[PDB]
Amino acid sequence: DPTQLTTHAMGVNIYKEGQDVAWLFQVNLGPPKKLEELEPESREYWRLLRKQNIWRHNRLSKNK
Amino acid sequence: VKLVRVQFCPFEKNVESTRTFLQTVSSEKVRATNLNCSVIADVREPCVDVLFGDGYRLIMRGAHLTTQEMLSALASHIRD
Amino acid sequence: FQRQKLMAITAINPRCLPPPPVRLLRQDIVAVFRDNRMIAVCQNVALSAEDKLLLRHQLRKHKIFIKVFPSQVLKPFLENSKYRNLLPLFVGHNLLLVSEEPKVKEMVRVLKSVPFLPLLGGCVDDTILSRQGLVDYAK
Amino acid sequence: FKTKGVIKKRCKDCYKVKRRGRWFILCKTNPKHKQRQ
Amino acid sequence: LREVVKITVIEGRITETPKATPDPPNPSGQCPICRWNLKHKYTYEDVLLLSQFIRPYGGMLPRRVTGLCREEHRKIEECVKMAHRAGLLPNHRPQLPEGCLPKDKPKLNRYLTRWAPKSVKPIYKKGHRWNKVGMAVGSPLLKDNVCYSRRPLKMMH
Amino acid sequence: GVIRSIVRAGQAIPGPPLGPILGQRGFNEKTKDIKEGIPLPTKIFELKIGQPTVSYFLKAAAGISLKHVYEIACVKAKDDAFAMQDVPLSSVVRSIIGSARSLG
RNA sequence: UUAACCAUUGAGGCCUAAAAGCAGCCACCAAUAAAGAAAGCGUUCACUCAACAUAAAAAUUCCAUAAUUUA
Ligand code: FES
Ligand SMILES: [Zn+2]
Repeated sequence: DPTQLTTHAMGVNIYKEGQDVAWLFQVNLGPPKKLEELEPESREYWRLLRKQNIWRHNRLSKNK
Repeated sequence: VKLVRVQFCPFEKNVESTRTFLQTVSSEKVRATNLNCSVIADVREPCVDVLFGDGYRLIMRGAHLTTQEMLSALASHIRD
Repeated sequence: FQRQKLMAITAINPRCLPPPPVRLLRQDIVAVFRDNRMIAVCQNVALSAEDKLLLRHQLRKHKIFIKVFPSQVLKPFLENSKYRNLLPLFVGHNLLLVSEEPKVKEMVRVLKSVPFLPLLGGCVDDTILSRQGLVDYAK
Repeated sequence: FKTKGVIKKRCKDCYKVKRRGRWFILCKTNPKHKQRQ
Repeated sequence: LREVVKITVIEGRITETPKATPDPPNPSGQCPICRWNLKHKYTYEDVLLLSQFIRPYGGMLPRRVTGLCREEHRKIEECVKMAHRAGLLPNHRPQLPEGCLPKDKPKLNRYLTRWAPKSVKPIYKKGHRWNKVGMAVGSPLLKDNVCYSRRPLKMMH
Repeated sequence: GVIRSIVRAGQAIPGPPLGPILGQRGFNEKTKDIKEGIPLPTKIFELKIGQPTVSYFLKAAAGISLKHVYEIACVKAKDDAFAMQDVPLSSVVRSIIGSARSLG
């Protein structure tokens, strides 16, 4: 039941000694950040910019 | 190689070559490869002493010895 | 043949000549020094990536971090800072055992978890000292 | 030792040599890759 | 100079090395050769100059240690080969591994030898006057050297 | 030699996963402590108790919310071998979010 | 003009018990200084390149002889 998931915390208790009894909520919920989403001056933007550079090489690498 | 002893003095002047040589000895994979040797690290010019089962004891000081010479010396000695 | 004849008819090397004549990382080195009271310099033992993580993660459970920076960019601040005797230490691959409490004895104990890894020295409670001194203070 | 106009490496381990006035690529892993100009 | 002495205990000991002559004629010379104004004035027969860059057994020294620029690292290397083949470096012979004796064949006097004698095939068909095939003498790398003749040196004889 | 072979707690037999590595080269703890019927990573070398895989947990939630996504993240940092010791929660929540999006 | 260097989980789910960077198919992400649900590989699931870090880069028989520097 989707409602049961919200009402009762399945994650907190997963031991046989229980039955899923019931900044944390401020984290990003959005989709994967693309180069446009990332802030140009943020480390993530430059970090994921390298990933895009890695993307092109990997696609060429896959073809061989 | 029955035992390998490496001693170097951080407080006193210490040559880089022996330290770079020591960390190679201080490696899990290297330790497994040379299973026979009992690796002991001494910290207090630097002197490296390695003992062999046949009784040959080789003392290597890093004062003016480059890392290649130590590694080459060990490799040749291991071959016997 | 004259046609070919016409066609043929129609000072200092730049080598010897004299040749004409990190900031983000700088903050990171400053940040670790400001955040962590004690910085212990230990040689990077080239441990396996999986084994390297668990040591950092295990220390993370103890709220102890591991910090590493290139030596050449680390020279300037170490030259002018409370920690000045670590410059010869910071040669080659290296790691920093940085925490918020003076767990010098436990730092060696965690270092003793892998016997091959030695300790070169560092500072505890903002006091720069060598390993021989650190052991005495650890007692 | 096929004699070809152009010598081209066939593997990473392949290396180049200049023996007796000609160019040779010899591969330790695979003797097939051995060639001559 | 650090050299290894063996006894087993083997120790490498640093010894004093000869110092370079001060006051080069050309100050601030980027490349050691140019420093001494010998950029385009040395040839194969200049044993004294070449000897300063050669290992005791006749091998070439690394560029870094010597400090020569690549342009003069290849020319110097080329001249050294010519000197060895001409028997101008009798005291830098190869190290005999196990007391092996030389080939014992008499040595033919040669100079200005571009290629190794073993790797050169004979030219059986000489060719006619117009098409005549040429025999290499000297090396092209020394094109820029000063010439004291009316016309440029003939590389191919 | 580290072997990453595991079966569901409810299942009491090694099954195909375990055997091949031993041939190539040459669990009760889970059944009791943690809820049964859910897969969990292990690092047999030395079987170690491990927390259930989130992805199947996400599928279990999907039968194939934000509070549920967060709830699992808070208690997730309960293992050492797993390497799931990232104190900053952003790592865990973003990781499960990236897994939730990819899974159907 | 070519180099040895390092290589991080929530097992992403999916028809293939179940698919970890991955047989496979759809998504293809999360943290990280810095990593492609990866380049190959590994793997019925579960060695390493790219990143980071990186010392460098055609038929009888060849056919003048010879010669590198004197203005
Ligand atoms: S001789 Fe001057 S640039 Fe080398
Ligand atoms: Zn090959």
